[PDB]
Formats: sequence, structure tokens, C-alpha cells
Amino acid sequence: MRAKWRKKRTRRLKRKRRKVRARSK
Amino acid sequence: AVGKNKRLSKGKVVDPFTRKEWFDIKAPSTFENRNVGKTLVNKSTGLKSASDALKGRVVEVCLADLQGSEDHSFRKIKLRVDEVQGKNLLTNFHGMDFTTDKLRSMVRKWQTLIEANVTVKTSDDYVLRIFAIAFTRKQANQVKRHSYAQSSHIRAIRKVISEILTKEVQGSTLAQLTSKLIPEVINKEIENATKDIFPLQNIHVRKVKLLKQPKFDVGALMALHG
Amino acid sequence: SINQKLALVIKSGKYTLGYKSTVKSLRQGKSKLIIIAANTPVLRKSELEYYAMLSKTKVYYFQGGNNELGTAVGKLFRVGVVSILEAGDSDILTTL
Amino acid sequence: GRGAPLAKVVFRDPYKYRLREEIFIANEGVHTGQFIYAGKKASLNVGNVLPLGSVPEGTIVSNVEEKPGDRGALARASGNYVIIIGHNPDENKTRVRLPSGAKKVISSDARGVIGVIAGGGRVDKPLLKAGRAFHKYRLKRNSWPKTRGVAMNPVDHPHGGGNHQHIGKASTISRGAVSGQKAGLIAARRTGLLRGSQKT
Amino acid sequence: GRMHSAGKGISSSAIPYSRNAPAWFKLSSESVIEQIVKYARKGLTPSQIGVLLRDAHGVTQARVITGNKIMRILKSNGLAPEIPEDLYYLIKKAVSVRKHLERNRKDKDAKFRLILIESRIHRLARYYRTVAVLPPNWKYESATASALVN
Amino acid sequence: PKKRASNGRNKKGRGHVKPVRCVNCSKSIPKDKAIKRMAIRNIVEAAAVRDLSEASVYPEYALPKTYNKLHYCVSCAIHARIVRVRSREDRKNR
Amino acid sequence: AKRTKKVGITGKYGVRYGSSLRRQVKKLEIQQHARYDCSFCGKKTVKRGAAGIWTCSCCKKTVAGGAYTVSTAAAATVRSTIRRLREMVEA
Amino acid sequence: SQVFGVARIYASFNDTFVHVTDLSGKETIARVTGGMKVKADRDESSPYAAMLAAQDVAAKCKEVGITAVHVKIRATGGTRTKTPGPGGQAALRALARSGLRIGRIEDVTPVPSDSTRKKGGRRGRRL
RNA sequence: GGUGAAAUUCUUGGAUUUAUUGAAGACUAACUACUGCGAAAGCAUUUGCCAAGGACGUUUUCAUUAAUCAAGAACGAAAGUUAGGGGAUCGAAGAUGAUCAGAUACCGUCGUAGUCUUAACCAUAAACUAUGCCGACUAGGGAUCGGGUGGUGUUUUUUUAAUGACCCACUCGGCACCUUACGAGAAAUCAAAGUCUUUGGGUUCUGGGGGGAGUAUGGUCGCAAGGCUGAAACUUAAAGGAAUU
Repeated sequence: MRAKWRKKRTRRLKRKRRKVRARSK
Repeated sequence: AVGKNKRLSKGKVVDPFTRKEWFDIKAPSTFENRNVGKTLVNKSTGLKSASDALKGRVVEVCLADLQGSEDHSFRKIKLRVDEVQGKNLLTNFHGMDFTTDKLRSMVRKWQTLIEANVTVKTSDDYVLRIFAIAFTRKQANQVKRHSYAQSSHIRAIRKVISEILTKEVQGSTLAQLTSKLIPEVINKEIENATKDIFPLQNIHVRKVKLLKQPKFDVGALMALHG
Repeated sequence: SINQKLALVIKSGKYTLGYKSTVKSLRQGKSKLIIIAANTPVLRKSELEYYAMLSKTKVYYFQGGNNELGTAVGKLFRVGVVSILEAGDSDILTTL
Repeated sequence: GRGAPLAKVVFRDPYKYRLREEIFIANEGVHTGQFIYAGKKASLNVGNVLPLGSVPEGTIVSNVEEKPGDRGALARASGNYVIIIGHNPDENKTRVRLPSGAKKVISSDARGVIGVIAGGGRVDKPLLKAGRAFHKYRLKRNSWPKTRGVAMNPVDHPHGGGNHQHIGKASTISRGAVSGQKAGLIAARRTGLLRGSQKT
Repeated sequence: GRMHSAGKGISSSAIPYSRNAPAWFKLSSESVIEQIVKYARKGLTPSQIGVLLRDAHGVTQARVITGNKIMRILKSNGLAPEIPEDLYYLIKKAVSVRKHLERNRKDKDAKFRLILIESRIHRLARYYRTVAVLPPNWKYESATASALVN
Repeated sequence: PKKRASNGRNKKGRGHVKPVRCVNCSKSIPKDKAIKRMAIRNIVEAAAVRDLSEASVYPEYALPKTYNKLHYCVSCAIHARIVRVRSREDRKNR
Repeated sequence: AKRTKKVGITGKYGVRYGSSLRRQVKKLEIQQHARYDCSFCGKKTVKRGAAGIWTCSCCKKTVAGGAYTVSTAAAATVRSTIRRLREMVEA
Repeated sequence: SQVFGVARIYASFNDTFVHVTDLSGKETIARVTGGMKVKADRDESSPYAAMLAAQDVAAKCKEVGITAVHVKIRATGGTRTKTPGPGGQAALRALARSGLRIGRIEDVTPVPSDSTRKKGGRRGRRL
């Protein structure tokens, strides 16, 4: 993958993890 | 695409040049050979007439044709029709424009383009925006092939160019200004006044376009076309 | 500059500050030049010009306010008009 | 009841020995004790009331009269002004851009106050609590609080009624509708969010 | 060099080797000393006194003509300014940018220059306080800076 | 590895210039980086002046020439054969 | 002693009305309650009265201006344009 | 002794325009173009179609009364091409060789003083 | 109208085109360069105002006040955010036209946010000269920018004074460039990337095989998007750099 696309993928995945985080904490 | 149009008329013969009459144009007395040309116009009817539809018109011609000589070919004079006299439309000075061939010819690289403009009102209340151009030149015995300026001589010559144009326009009429641009005496005045700052070359005035027209004054027109 | 000239006068010559003191100096004729800020009341300025014309003195206008005039003089407070009792070691009287 | 401060300018009666007091809407930069020169041959100064027929183009004016002898028609709200666009010498008429953005053509003998109406930027702070809105509307009229028609009974409002809270019919109401059916958007040419230029 | 810029140009004065000079000078030491204080009495800073005495009089430098320097002579005869001249002009320049930045706030270039000037003033003030020229508690106050320049 | 001392094209001491647009494919390129070719060609095609001269009012003497400056992107300049690749030794040639 | 670190003046509203609205009303109220100076006297004594009215306590001269600012930027630009037009026409 | 006109030969890609005009500019004579002579929609701007189009513009003008015209050959201009079309120079030869004398050729293509933006994006017309 | 070719779309309601204007916003061609300025980002119409800066000239003054920097602070492209103004072209999304086995990609026509500006945030880039800052020395050559010096030098106004613009020589600071390789480097290459096994001028920051990973968690800044600091478990014997055929 390109660096931009890999970083975008992990950023979206981080957004999803933080959205899941906000439900419990 | 003669056979590709599908919808030609969404709503659902006589040749139009039989109702058109030739009209011969004339030019100010500033230009020697008046002899402008001829133009079409719809025949004079009771609804719109021909004078009203021909009253507003600006015809563009070349100064070389007007003056007969050939050293004015790069300058084209724009004449505006404003009044008729029974099959001879009469014009007046409307502007001057340097042809694209000449303007892009003097514009070369490895030289400095000096430009300026002035908004000045004449004696006859003709608010005019006059443009001027100037290019730096390689003086004789010079070996450096750039011939650039230091941006301070440019401002100085720009100030001198502006005041020269202001002086020769404020204190004269439109007819006098037209009779002044043709001999190109303004270029001589500039090259006399800005020769102590930088040599320069191709001193010219670009456009004398009109901005505001005063009261119609059909009296001045009759003096123009004697 | 005018600010440097005023500072030199304040340092060397005799100066007085305020409006009543300026009027007193004009009355006694011990004044030569008066500098009035562009922020003083127009009535006060006009009366100052009347006194100056009666006493045959010079009038100068400071293109600022009372704060700027006080800063140029060298004081923290607000000065509306300064009367120059003695030039001292400066030249503000002879020039400008 | 008005967000624009008022200025009490008093004049001298030219025909009788008596002081006339006039109420003018205060403009930005106008202070007490200021001399206001109202008339035709005045100067282009803030607060002056020169007619629009003797001012240069691009002039910012206020309290513009629709017709001569109106004593204030347009630009009477805080922070609003009228822009002069041009003048016609023959058949004297001045062209004006109004605060709404609608082109207008008025007579050249319409007097207007030079400047910008004071109190500009008044609607830039949320009323925050209902008390501020109540106090603001009490000094104006009985138009607060306002009850939604969709929460009403079918007899008290056309949009009311039903087991749910829905309009039922289209909110857009034609211009040629009699009194009673005009509850919603009146002659709405377009609806929805205004995205892009308004093509004014 | 150029403490607060990227320049590296070298340009200064090259004094002559002759510590006893300029030979052709004929005026006395006392004559130039009373000229120094006369110029100092009319508000001229030591730099301008040397400049005026160098181009108008025959005084090449006031160190070989006299026994001391211009600032040294001013202090001895009682015409020494309270604050150093170089610091005085630096503070004068600083309040000029602050005056410029109080009306045209959107000038970020002036803000960067103002920080550079203020940093330069503080560095110079530290040396003067250390060398026991200014009061030990002397500080550069922005509000009081305009009053300090008088 | 590094190919040219001037990395993109003709830019040492500026850092940034206003970009220009290619005339062929509308590609945004820096003004220095763009390859410029000046067109001095006459308003008429090759030959055909003699046909114009016979049907020319006034003693000719017009012969206008159109002047235009064209900016080409790297992809378009190579594709249009205006700019061609060279050997390493020929690369240094100006 | 920095009783409030970010809330500032609008600590009266508490936790109500929303952070964004509190920030906007703080930004406008700071200028509304700020103290200005007379242009006719120079002393920092101009204070807001009613909406659009700015009256003082030393010089007592009252100025009409913005709702929360003694001089609107739009008003200043309009005044500059008016002065330029007057200078052009009266020359 | 010779009435004059203006050619206004608009030369671009996919189309070509020859529109004879009187000296003033209001009158319009023989606005025939190169797209109503070809049946391919790809040779509309081709030199072979401009000659056919200009063959009729020089006959209608002659029938009307116009014997000579001026020439102002132009391009699309704006911020798109700034270069003359493939068939613009062929159209000039067609009416010149049809007995219609010409003179004072001018280039009136609109050159912009850095106005608006050019379609294609920052990465170009990738094809 | 457009494309390699077509189509969507606009056209008896006159499209496209031409001529006379008007309004709106954006932008600063050609002149434009191995050219200038700025700490960097960056900055190209004219005029006026405001303050600032480098270089040069100096027989003016202070006098070692200096150089590099944890912490800390200012500025910081584009994009993005908040609330107004503005909103013409281009145009993340989206709607269609195609091409294609499939094409919500490349191509065509529309088009919202955005592109402009005001006030407040965001602190990122291939933000690169992939080369930190200060100082000293070392092979030559030419051109060029700014200032200065000299030459009855040339030209210029009143032929001839000045000044200005050019020629030659010199000097200081620059953006840089051409040829060589003492010297360095793995090589590509370098007037430094040289004066490093003959190892030492002063100072700051960063890296210790490739993935996991700039991820998880804990702090911290931010309205958010995101920024700063920042692992471990586990897995692998290879990745990676310059050149040769």
C-alpha cells in the first residue's frame, strides 16, 4: 500500500476504536 | 452534422437583404481621406426606422487607410457613429488601439517593460484613460545582454510619462488630441524628457479609449465634418 | 525632530505645564512659544490663540493628543498645552 | 422597542422665533453637541442629510426616503445602509442598492443621512436564556412565545391533528390562497437548504 | 556575525596605526574638549559629536587628540546621559514598532521584528546591569518604555 | 539516486514560484519547471503567400505573424517529441 | 488568582446554555464591558450605556456606535470611504 | 471604389466559423460554418471542410454586393487553447482563391490577463 | 458543444457566432531570467501612508556585551473547523454520459462544501539543497545581483559642466555556475559531502537489522478532524543503498 492510504486506513480504524471507546468510558 | 439534429423546432423565406440599404460612412476632418466605407441597415420603417438602429454604432478602421500613408498601419482608429444626414452616417473619435501584431512584437525578453496610464479630462469634457508603453534598450558599446532597470528609474520615468501625458491632454480638446496623436509628437516629448534617466526604446501610447461622453452637441459635429 | 526639540527644551530651558499656567505666562508676557495639542477643546484653543495674538507670541500645533504631548515633553500625565518660558540650549524658538 | 439609538437634533425655525426639536436616528460617529447641516448645499460629512441627487457615486447613506417629502423610508435599522450606484441627468433618478440587495430607482430629491446607523452588529450574541427574549419582545409586541401549529388540534391549526406530529399536506402555500390556508411557506419558489449563490 | 539576521557582511572603520596623529593638526587639546561639551550641551549623542567633529573639524578621532574618549569626557564634565546611548536608541526603535503594531495588528513581520528588538534590548540590559551602569533592578517595561525615551 | 543538480528545473535561491498550466493537458506545473517554446510562425501556412498577394488590396506589405508562448508539462513535452531523453553525458549539455 | 481558567467572565451562566454559546457571549461581553477612552479628551473613561450608546463620566460626551464596540470596523471603513469621496469631490 | 467587410474566421478544434461582417459590425452576411458541410462530426474542423464552408461565404457575399473583406482570424481564446484551429488558415485561402480579395489580416484571439481558472485540475487531463 | 471515437446537454422559445454596453467575483500573463527580497512558509499591476531589513561607505560611538541550545515562546503552504460577508471560473462528495467482462476510475456535461476576505482555531508536507548553526584554511575560470573606488574612457542634455546610462580594472556581500580532483566518499557525486585510523575549532538534535509500529495504553494541546511524547508481546535472516552485465 501507499503511505497515504495505509495512514488513512489506520486513522479510520483509530476513529472506529475511539468511537467504541466512547461507549464504555 | 447535417443529419444528426433530432429536435429542430421545439415549439411545433424571402431573402433578408432586399430590405437592407447601403449607407456610406464618413470620418472626422482630422483624418485626410475620409472615405470610410459602407454598411448595411434595415430599411426605414414606421416602427423602428433606420436612423434609430444606426445611431449607435462603433466602426473600427486602420489609421494607415485614413491617413493614406503606411507608417500608421499598427494603429487602428475606432470611430463611433452618432448621427446621420440622409445616407451618409457621420462618426467621431472613440478610441485608439495598438494592433496585436505590433504589441507582441516590441514585447521581447531580456528587457524591461515600462507602462503607465492616466485618467484625464479634456477641454470638451471627454474623460479619457490614456495608456503608454516603453521598453529599455541596449545602448551602443554595451556588452551585457540584459539591459534591465533598477525599479527606481522605472518609477521616475513612470512619473515623467504620467505628467507629460497630463500636460499635453489637459489644455486641449478631443479634436486637438486626435490631431496630436497622429504626428506621434507625444512620443518625441517623452523621449526628450526621459532620456536623462534611462535610454529606453519603442516609446508609444497604447490606448486612448473613451470613458465618459459629454452633451451631444450636434454643433461640434458639423464643424468636424466640413 | 519636533519631539527631540521639545525634549531638549524640557532638559535645558525653563518650561511650564498646564493650561492655567500657560494663561498666566501669556498674561505676564514671559512666554515666547506655546504648543497646543490637537486634542484640546476648541474653545480653550481659541482663547489660547486670542491670548497669544494679544501678547505677540508664537503658536504651534502638536499633531497628536494630550497623551502624545505629555510623552513628547517627558511626563507620564496628560499635557494639553505647553508654554516655553525660555529656549535654553535648544533652537525651537528660532527654527520651525 | 428599537435597537438603534436616537439622537435629538434641534434646529431654528426660519419663519418664527422658536426652537424646533427633531428626532433623528443616530448614526455611527455622531456625538452630542455636533452641528448637523441638513439641506442641499451642505458638505459630504457624516450625519448630514444631503439629497441623493447631489452626491458622488458609491455614497453610503441612511434614512433614505422612497419619495420626496417622506421623512425617512429606507435604511432605518441598526447597522444598515444604502449604496449609491448611479444617477441619471435627464429625468433625474438615483439608483440605490438596498440592505436587502434589491435594486431600486428613486427620485433625485430624496434626502438621506450620510453614515451608518448606530447599533450595528446587534444580532451577533445569542439571547442565551428565555428571559432576554421575553424582555426584548415585551417592549415590541405580543408575539412571544410562539406555539407550533403541528402540535395543535386540527381546529386550531391546519397543520395540527393526527396521532403523530406531521404537517400532512405540503407546507408551501400558493399566493392566491384565501385567509386561513396561508399557514407555512407563502409562494415559496424554492425550498430546502440554500446551497450556493442566491442568483440575486 | 549579524546576531539577529543571516547576513555575514564585513564593514567597519580601519583606524590608522599612528596613535599620535594627524600631525598636521594644530588646535590645542583644551580647544577640542570645550567643543565636545558644547556639542554635548545641545543634546548631541557621543556618536554625533564624533561624526560632526570628524567631517567639520580636523579631529580624526577624539582619542588621540584628547587624553580620553568622548563618552569619558562627557561623564567627567557632567554631561553623561542616565541610560546608555545604544540602549536608548534600541528602546526608541522598540516603541516605534509597538506604535506601528497598535494600529496595523495584522503585521506579523513587525511582530517578529519586535520580538527580535526586545530580545536584543534584554541582552544588552543584562550586560549593563552586570557592568554596574544601570540600576540592578532595571527592567524593560513596555508601558514605561515610551516614557524612558522621553 | 540523484539525477540532476537542478532537481526539478532552474530553482536555486527562491523556494517557491507561482505555478503555470500546460497548454495540452492542463497540468499544473511550476513556472520554472515548465518547458517554454516560443512560436514565431506566420499567420498563414507554408507557401500560399503568392495566392494571397494576387488577391491582396494595397501593395501587400502586411504579412502578419502570430506570437505565442507555450508551456508544456514533462509528460506532454516528451510525448509530443518536443523534449527527448538523452544520455548521461548529453544530459549535462545545455 | 485565575479563579476560572477558560470560562472567564461568563462563569455566571454555570454549566448551562452550551459551551459554544458561552464562548460567543464571552467574546462579545468582553468588548461590551471593556473600558474605552474619549477622543475628545483622551482619558480612558468611555463606557457602554444602552444599546449603541457610549457615554462617559469625565467629559460627558456621548457617542453613537456599535452594540458592543465603541467603533465598528464597517463603520470605520464607511467613514474612510466617505472622507475619500468628499476629498475627491471638493478638490 | 471597393466596398469592404470583415471575415471573422473563428478557428478552433471540432468546429470552424466563417462569418462575413460589414465594417460597422452589426450586419451579418453568410454565417455558414464548416459543420454543415461534413458528415463525420470529426472533420468539422478539418481543412477539407473549411474550404467547402468558405466556398459559400465568398459567393453569398458576392451576390449581396460585398467584393472585398478584412480578415480577423481568431481562436477559442480565453483560457483553453490560445492557438489557431487546424482549418483556419485553409478557410482564408478558400475565399481568397474564390475571387474575393482580402486585406489587413488581424489576430483577435482573446488573450487573458490572468483571469479565472483553466479546466483540468492540478493533475491535468490524464488520458 | 465536446472526445481517439461518441454520447449527456444547449438549439424556430434563435442555440453557437458577431456588434454596442452593464453587473459580479477571482487573478497580476507576455515583460519573467541557472534573476531579487524574506528566519521559513512565502512574495510579481499603479499610486499614497506606516514601520522594518540586508549589503555597501565611514580616521563616528559603546566595548567583549559573543557562538550553539534542554525547558519555553513567535511565525508557519495547502487542506480542515467556528461565526459573517462574498460566491464569477475551477471544483473532495454527488447526479449522468460513455469506454470496459465488470468501472460509483481514467475521458465528457452539470454540480454542493471548498477556492476570496474579516475575527478566532488547526502547528502538519518530498515544510528538500533529503546536506543544522558559528568560525578558520585550501585548485583555477567566467558570467550575474546590490554598494563602493579609479581610469582627460564611451554615450547623453545646452556639440562640450554636472548627474544618469554604458566600457575597462579593482574591492565587499550575495543567488549561483563552468572545468579539474590535491582531498573525501560504497559509489552516484562533492569547493565541501575537503582539512576524519597522521582520528580533538565551539555547540544542538537524531539513528543502532527488517516488520509489528509511529500501533496499543498513559499524559498533554485542540470545537472536532488531529498534533507532541511513546512501548511491549510476537515474527523473520534477511530488508535496504550505489553501480556492473
